[PDB]
Formats: sequence, C-alpha cells, structure tokens
Amino acid sequence: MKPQIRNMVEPMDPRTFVSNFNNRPILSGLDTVWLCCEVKTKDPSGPPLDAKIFQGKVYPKAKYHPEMRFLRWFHKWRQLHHDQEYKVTWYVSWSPCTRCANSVATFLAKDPKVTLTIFVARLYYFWDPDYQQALRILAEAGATMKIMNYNEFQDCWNKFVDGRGKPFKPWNNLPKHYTLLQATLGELLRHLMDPGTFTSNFNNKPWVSGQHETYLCYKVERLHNDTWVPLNQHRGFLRNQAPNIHGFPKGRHAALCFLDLIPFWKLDGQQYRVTCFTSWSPCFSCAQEMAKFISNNEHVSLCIFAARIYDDQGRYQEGLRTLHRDGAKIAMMNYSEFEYCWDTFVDRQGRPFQPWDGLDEHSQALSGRLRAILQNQGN
Amino acid sequence: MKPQIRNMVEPMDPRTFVSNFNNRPILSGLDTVWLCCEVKTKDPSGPPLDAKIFQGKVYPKAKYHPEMRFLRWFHKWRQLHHDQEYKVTWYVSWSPCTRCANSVATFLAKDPKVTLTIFVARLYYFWDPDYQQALRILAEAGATMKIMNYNEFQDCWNKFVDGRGKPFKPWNNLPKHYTLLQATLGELLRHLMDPGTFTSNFNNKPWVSGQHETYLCYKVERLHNDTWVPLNQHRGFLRNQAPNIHGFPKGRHAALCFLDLIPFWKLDGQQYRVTCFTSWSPCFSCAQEMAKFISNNEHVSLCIFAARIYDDQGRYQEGLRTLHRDGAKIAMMNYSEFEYCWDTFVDRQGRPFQPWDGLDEHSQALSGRLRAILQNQGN
RNA sequence: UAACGCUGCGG
RNA sequence: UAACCGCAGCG
Ligand SMILES: [Zn+2]
Ligand SMILES: [Zn+2]
Ligand SMILES: [Zn+2]
Ligand SMILES: [Zn+2]
Repeated sequence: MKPQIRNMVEPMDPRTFVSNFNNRPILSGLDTVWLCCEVKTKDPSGPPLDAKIFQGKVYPKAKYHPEMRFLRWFHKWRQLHHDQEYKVTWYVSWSPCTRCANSVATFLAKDPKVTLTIFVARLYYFWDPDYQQALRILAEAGATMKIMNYNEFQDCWNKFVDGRGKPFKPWNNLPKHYTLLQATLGELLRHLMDPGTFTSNFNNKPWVSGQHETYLCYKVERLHNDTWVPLNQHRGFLRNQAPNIHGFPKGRHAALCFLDLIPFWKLDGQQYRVTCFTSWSPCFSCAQEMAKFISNNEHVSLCIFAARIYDDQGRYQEGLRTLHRDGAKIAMMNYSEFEYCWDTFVDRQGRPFQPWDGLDEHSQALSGRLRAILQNQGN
Repeated sequence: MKPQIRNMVEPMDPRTFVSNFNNRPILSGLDTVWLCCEVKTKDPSGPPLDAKIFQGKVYPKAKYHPEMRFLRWFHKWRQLHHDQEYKVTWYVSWSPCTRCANSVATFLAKDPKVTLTIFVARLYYFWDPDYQQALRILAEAGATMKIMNYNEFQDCWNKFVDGRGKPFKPWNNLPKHYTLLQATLGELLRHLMDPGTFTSNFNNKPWVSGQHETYLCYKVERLHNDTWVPLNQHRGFLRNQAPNIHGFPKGRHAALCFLDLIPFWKLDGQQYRVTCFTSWSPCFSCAQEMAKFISNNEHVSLCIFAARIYDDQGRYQEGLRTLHRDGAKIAMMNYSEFEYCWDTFVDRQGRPFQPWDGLDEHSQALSGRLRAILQNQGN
C-alpha cells in the first residue's frame, strides 16, 4: 500500500457558515450548496480519517453540484485507500436534487462497502414532487437522511468552520425550525413507527405506564361533496420534545408541535379534516392552544382520538370541556382506530394487529369517562 | 347640486393591514397592493369629504390595478360634486407602476384642480429603471411622493382599518425602514436641498450657529483603470434624525444613517469610492462606527469632507485620529468643495454660488486644525 | 423569505 | 425576504 496524509480541512469563515447553515425552513438568497463530508471507519471511537468541504451553485448542470464533486473525490480516495467498510457523514445545507440523488444511489450500488449518512440543514423544495422523490431515492439506496440539530451544527462549526477557538453560538428559532424540518422529513420518507413503541405507548390500560410521553399520529382529509377524501402526503406521527437546554428548554407537548406543523402545510381555503390519534388526551395548555387554533382556523376541523385520558393533576376535565366547547371533536379510540393506526403508521412488517388484553373493555370505560366529562354541566 | 352621502369606508381587518403595510423595504409574499384614498377640499380644519379603499393584483392587466380603479371612481366622484379645488391623499402599500403612473399624470393634466399626495409604505422595484421612471412621472405631473412614517400609519389605521377602537401598535424596525425608504426616495426623485438650508448649515464659521445639526451630502464613484467615474444614482443628501418616541428615541446621527444606507445599495466586489460632505465632522460614536464599517468593507473607500470640526465635549481629536488611523480619508472643504456641493446637491434654482465672508481663511484654519489633530503624537 | 439568473408567450 | 404565477430556451 501507499500512504495518504489526512488533508486537514481548509475551513469556511464563520459568516458564510452562519448564513448558509441557518435552518429556517423557508430561506431565500442562498444560491450555493455547502457540503462538509467526513470519512471514518466502522469504529466510531477511532479518529476520523478524512474531511473535505465542497461547495457549488445550485444551477442545473448537476456536473458541478457538490454531491457530484464529492463522488469524484471519493472514488479517487477509495482507489487510494485500504479496501474496507467506511462511514461517510455529510453536513449539507440543502437537500439534494434528483440528478445527484440518482448518481449517489448508483455509486452506493457500485460500492456496497460505503455507508452514507446525510444531515441536511434545510429541506430543498420539500413541496416539489421531484425533490421528495430524490430524498426517497437516497433513503432507498441505503443512505440515512436526517435533519441537523444543535449537536451537528456545533460539530460542523468545530470541524469545518474557521471559528478560531470561539464557541458555536446558535441562532434564534433553531429548535422550532428543527422540529418543523424533522416532521416534514418524516412525512417525505413515510417514516413508520416502531411496533413495540406503538404497543407500549398506545395501550389503553388506564395508567400503568412508564414515564409519561405523548405520541400523536396525524392524517389530513379534504372535503369533496359531503364525503372526505384522503391527502396521502401530510400524514405521519410525532412525539413530545423533552426539555433540552439547546432545544426547547422546558419541552414541547405533542399537541403543540402538531399545531405548529399545521400552518407549515400551507393549506387552502377549502375545508380540511385534520385527524390525530394521541396516546394521551391533550393537557390543559395543549387544550387551550388547540381551542385558539380552532377559533382562528375557519377551514380546519380537528378530530382528536385519545387512547387514554391524561389526568394533568386536576385540570383534565376543564381542559377537555373547553376543547369540546370551542370546536374540537374528541373521541376515545375503540378497536377500529387502534387497528387502523397499526396498519397505517406502524412498521408492522406485514404482521396483523394483536389486540392487547382487555382492549374493548378499556375502550368502553374510557368512552364512558369522556362522556361523563363532557356532559357534566356547570351552572 | 344633488347631495352625495359620504360613503363610510368598509375597513380592512387588522390582519391584512399589518401584513400589507409592513414597511420592510424588501418584503416578499405580498401579491396585492392596497390603496386607501381620502378627498379633502383645501382646508385641514374641515372634515374629509370622502374615503375609499381599493385593492388589486400587482401584475400586468393594469386595468385592475388599484390606481386605475381609483381613477375611474374619482372621475365619477368629481362629476357629482361641486367644482372646486380638492386634496387627494393616498396611503398605498406599493409604489405605482409605469402604466398607472402615466394614467395618473394624464388625469392630473386633465384635471388641474386636484392636488394629489402619495404616501407609500414600501418602494416597489426601486432598482428597476422603469419604476423609478414612474416615480419621476408622478412627481413631475404634480404629485407629492412621500414615505409613510409612524403618523401616517397611525392615521391609516384609524381611518381605514377595522381596529375596533384598539390603538395602532407599530412593528419592529419601523423607523429604520422609514429611514432607508426616505433616503432611497430622495435619491430616486433626485431631491435637492433648500439654498438657505445649505448656506446656514455648511458655513465653515467656527461655531456661530443655532441648535445645530449635521447634514451629509453623498456621492459614489467606481474605479475603471486608475480613474474614478461617477455613479449618478447613489447620490443625495440626508440629515440626522432627531430623537423621537416613535422614531429613534435617542436620535440617529447623519453618519450612522449613511453607514446604514451604504449596504442597502448592494454594491459589488469592485472598488467603490464613497465621498461625503458633512457640515460637522463625525462625532466619536460616528467615528467608531465608520472605522468598523471600513474595517469590514474592503471595496469601499470613505472620503469625508467636513465643513467644520465638531468639538464633542473633548473627544473630537481621538475620534478623528481613530477615523484617520482606520482607513478613512479626511479633508476640510475648501472653496471648490463648497461650490461643488452648491452645484450638485443644492436647489440653487440657477443662481451661482455666493461664497460667504471669509471662506478661504476659515478653510485654511480648519485644515490646519485637522492637520494638527491627525499629526499629534502617540506615546 | 415556497427560495439561482437572463430571455420570452400567456393568465 | 431584490419580492404575482404557469409554460419555454440558455448560462
Ligand atoms: Zn443536484
Ligand atoms: Zn399536553
Ligand atoms: Zn399599477
Ligand atoms: Zn455623531
């Protein structure tokens, strides 16, 4: 063999990084794509082998796109290095196009020893059908598609930016932008839920659970002459964001993330039915925000199916009554809803829905509780 | 003499007004232009006669532009009312187009009894040559072109918005946007300065003034093979913004407004020489900001001609030395510069520059003072 | 900020 | 946020 010295990264200046890796989902003015690649081996506890920055205008003629430049460089690198399994990581500012995605899928087919992971700052044309198809080509060829969070921005700053020892300072709204982008990516990749996660979290057993977490599957329908027709695109599932110093410092409940996601869809003036299936009914704060949302969204009909009633140390009845008295339709999941969620949102791998013990009894009991809560008048 | 009832305006809801009248100079997403007109008689102590809101898409098929719809409405309105002098005021979200500007000029020529004043929220395509030509067509046909400030936004909110009694709440950065837009409008209409104002402010007599104030005329040239050639557009003059609760609460010195204006020009990577003529040499804070600006703009050469040395309660020498030691070229206006400013930026109305008594003597004295200030020792 | 630019046809 | 949209050729 012949030895190749590392090639210490020629870094980008801080202002270019701050401008080009701002993860505001809708951001105009960026004409260049920046890609920061790093090649390691199977072992993550061994120092990286090589890191290189590529850039390029987003102009058609994908020949000069940074993904193609990386492909050329890394073919050379592979011919010059030991033949073993390698793990490439990308920090790319925009999501790739169809042409580059097909080239990458082809290369991964040719070189099955390379595992590629892509962290994107922003999703590029996530509403355009063909860029969604590009993301699917990539995910299908093996690559792991992810959104850059605070940790990946910090690491990119450390490894690829001319910070001069100064620490990475995050911008305003980095967690909210990350939440929106992660949800949209889950939609575009049609990400399905872990079977065990589903059974553990959606079990309508009254309280017997672990530490409280809320899972929310969502789907959209549109009105067409007194019958609802599905919208296959805006469907998926999310969970509550736990408190995080560099995320949401006090957390974000599932319902709040969901109400954040709805306006990002940029729906029409037509009537939409947004249905969700939550393992816990909304808390009081969630209920207040959903009431305000319904109060201010004429064309949106909220259907809430809870698997359990969350008792928020007292406020649950009042919150449920406000939510019922302000617009939302609220039901408790019976068998049919659990089976539909298992079929639609769960990575069932072909296995049918196994009903946990006592499902129908628990569903009827929860229905009775909800009926008593709603019909308990005040004055 | 058949009577016409006023026609109480059907107001726009606060959502639409807040979105469409935000005065961020570069604002995408607004496809409609909203225009709120009000007709008075030639008397501010008499209640307005009529007020009407028009709206319309911004693109061609100019028939449906709100400017044309107002023209049609107001021709009829004139045919139905007493023939006298009228004062029309517009609050329009975007500056008008060439077709509408020509129609308005035509109407103003046909109907000389109408005086039209236009307050624009944002300048529409202020870099496109033809929209600037439209602004010039309007100003020359008689119309008074202005930018909406806080008072005009509050007035629009009261007279045309469904505020429901709530007071007008201003958005973030309204004064800064106003300054950018006011300077750009003065450039596009090539507004010249009052002769008396020039003589009063640029007199290089040492201190003898009133509650004095700093005026800054500015010009840009660009380099082409060892000779500087003019840029006729980015030339004009501004003054310091006095403290204002609804403007800059503490004020904005002329030099700071100028350094704010420079990046709005969106200059190139080519070398530009930006020359200014200020009635007062920069204060200490101005000097610090200009030093940092030069520190971060490689391609911009600042040439400062001061008519007087401002004695900033002690710190003027250190400020001037910092400005000199950080990039800026500093001179005192001799006769030639005063006459050039009189010719270029002053509404001289044809008459030549009359040099005030003792000009050359004062210029020599100020030049000597500046030379002594710059050539003072360090350690 | 629905997100590279120029040149055009139309709505 | 250089700022209505679709279609079409090129950088
Ligand atoms: Zn590409
Ligand atoms: Zn909650
Ligand atoms: Zn028009
Ligand atoms: Zn100052």
